[PDB]
Amino acid sequence: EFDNVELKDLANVLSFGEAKLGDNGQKFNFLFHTASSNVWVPSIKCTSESCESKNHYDSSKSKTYEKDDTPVKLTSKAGTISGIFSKDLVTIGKLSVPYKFIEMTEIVGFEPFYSESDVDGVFGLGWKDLSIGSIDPYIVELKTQNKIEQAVYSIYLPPENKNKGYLTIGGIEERFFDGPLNYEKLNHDLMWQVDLDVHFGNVSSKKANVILDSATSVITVPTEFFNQFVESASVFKVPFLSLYVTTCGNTKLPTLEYRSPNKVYTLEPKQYLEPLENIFSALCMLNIVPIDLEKNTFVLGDPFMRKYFTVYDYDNHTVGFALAK
Amino acid sequence: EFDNVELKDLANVLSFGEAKLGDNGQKFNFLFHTASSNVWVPSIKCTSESCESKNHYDSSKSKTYEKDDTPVKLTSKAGTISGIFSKDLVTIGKLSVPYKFIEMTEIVGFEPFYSESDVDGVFGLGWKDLSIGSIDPYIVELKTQNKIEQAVYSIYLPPENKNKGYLTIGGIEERFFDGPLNYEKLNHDLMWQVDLDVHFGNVSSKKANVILDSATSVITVPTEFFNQFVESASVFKVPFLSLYVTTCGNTKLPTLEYRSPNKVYTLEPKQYLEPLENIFSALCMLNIVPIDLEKNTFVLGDPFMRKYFTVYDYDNHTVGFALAK
Ligand SMILES: [Zn+2]
Ligand SMILES: [Zn+2]
Ligand SMILES: [Zn+2]
Ligand SMILES: [Zn+2]
Ligand SMILES: [Zn+2]
Ligand SMILES: [Zn+2]
Repeated sequence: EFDNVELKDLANVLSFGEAKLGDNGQKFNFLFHTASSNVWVPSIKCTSESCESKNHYDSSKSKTYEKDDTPVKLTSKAGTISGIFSKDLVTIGKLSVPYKFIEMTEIVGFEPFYSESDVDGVFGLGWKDLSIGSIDPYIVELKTQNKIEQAVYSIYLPPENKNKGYLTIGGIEERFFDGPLNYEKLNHDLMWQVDLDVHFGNVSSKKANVILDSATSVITVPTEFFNQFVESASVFKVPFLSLYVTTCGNTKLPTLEYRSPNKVYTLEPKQYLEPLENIFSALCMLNIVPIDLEKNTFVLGDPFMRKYFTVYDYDNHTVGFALAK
Repeated sequence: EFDNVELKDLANVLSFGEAKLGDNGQKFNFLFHTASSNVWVPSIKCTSESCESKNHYDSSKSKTYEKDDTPVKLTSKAGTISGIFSKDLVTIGKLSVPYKFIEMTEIVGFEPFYSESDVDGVFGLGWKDLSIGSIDPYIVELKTQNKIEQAVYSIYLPPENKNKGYLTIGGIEERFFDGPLNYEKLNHDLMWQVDLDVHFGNVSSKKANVILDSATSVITVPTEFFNQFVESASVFKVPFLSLYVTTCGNTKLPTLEYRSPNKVYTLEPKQYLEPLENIFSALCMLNIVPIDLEKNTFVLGDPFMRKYFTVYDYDNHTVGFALAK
């Protein structure tokens, strides 16, 4: 019975969708992001070159708008973004609640990928403690105002990368997975992150912090971890043509295991290799990028999510996993 | 006027499209491949697992069919594909012509990517000397049965990965590009390859063999060359976090320059950087990959073709370039 919005592919990442703001259901294309905690839309007031082609929010055209206007500034190396807090009806699907978001006023940097893109802004589905201004998560607010029974959502990406993906709010659709769904405890309520013991052949990392991130097409691993593997690889004749390039038929590659106390999650080469050409390619690239984000931290993006249906439960502070069907 | 087939996105590669086979115009999804010289389609007589949701070719239901049945088999490390030669009407757009091609009977390996893919086979568009069975290129054959004036084709990918792209046959639509187009002579009539002098900051490789390949989303570079480049990147503090990862706001990276006797073609960081996430991404990947394919050989994939509208002229043994607009 639940609420399902369709997700679309943009750059090997399938978590883009439509959501509406205000009385007059103004439309935007959002990147639905499990690892951030605000919603961002371009304001009509946006003076910047990148805002041109975008959908705009116009508070004057919506009767439900509630002036807030608290200024916001997020400076990063890739660019900067300023804007204001506004309140209004925010709608995904047949679900609609009054909600505080950020109208983007100016946007320097982040070029050219922002203007080159068909996506207007980001719709965070992370946790409160991470959000600018301590705003309750959107799904929690739906629950607070009895629009849905449980503060849960799920992400289904299809295993053969052709069909439609779904973001579902309010309960669990049995039709997305086979087998039992297993729950893991959130280690802390910042992001959607769990303690797992990560193994990749001979290398391992006990008590790793594993972050789910819908918005990346990549699997990440700390530098030291990847160095360890390169060492195991160098020794016993694991044949590479460059650091990240190998044959698509490479039997001798190890399986990435993420082990909880109750369940093992795996990515076989078949899942962490992208081919250099669509079909009939001799050559394949490791879709694993080594990056030090934070001590002992690993990220799971789409390759993991193309295999595992995932459930995000605020009520219970848990993430659920199961094989997608 | 000239005949135009639309191209669709799959995995950052925009060279997939529609071609018909035979009397009853059986539809397929082809990877139009400029670096191979046969057309391959899955036969109805195809046993294998991966063939199963693929659009098939059926001899018997096409009266223009002309048996050949010559045994063909290609193995690579990625897998095996065998089939038989067959000849029949091969149509793209309005242009139509009897062409010898390959029906794939068995196909081992090339998984999962083949069966996960919505494309059926590869429509070669290279040269005769590279094809199996010494077959005249398709567009050459179009000229041979006086279906087109000139045995030229062109590929347009749009500068902003927004709109659609086109494979245009027999002519040069000038709405696609700006400035003159600049022709380069083929070093060898095998692939569409040219002699260029490659520069990347302080590293260069004179008289490099440079291949144009529509099927790769990547720029490729000899292992040595990339090594020099990273060594260069060492000495004058270019801020790398890992070996292919840097900030998206890093302007201190060199332009990549492909210099011919008459013209210099360039890729800016703007063009060889791909962000880790689709919008507002702090980090970026080097879309340049090292691989020794052959002496001093460099491959130009989609990152290049998105900036350069390209023209492939059999009549003249040349490749032409101009800024896509
Ligand atoms: Zn402007
Ligand atoms: Zn906390
Ligand atoms: Zn362990
Ligand atoms: Zn993210
Ligand atoms: Zn030079
Ligand atoms: Zn190719």
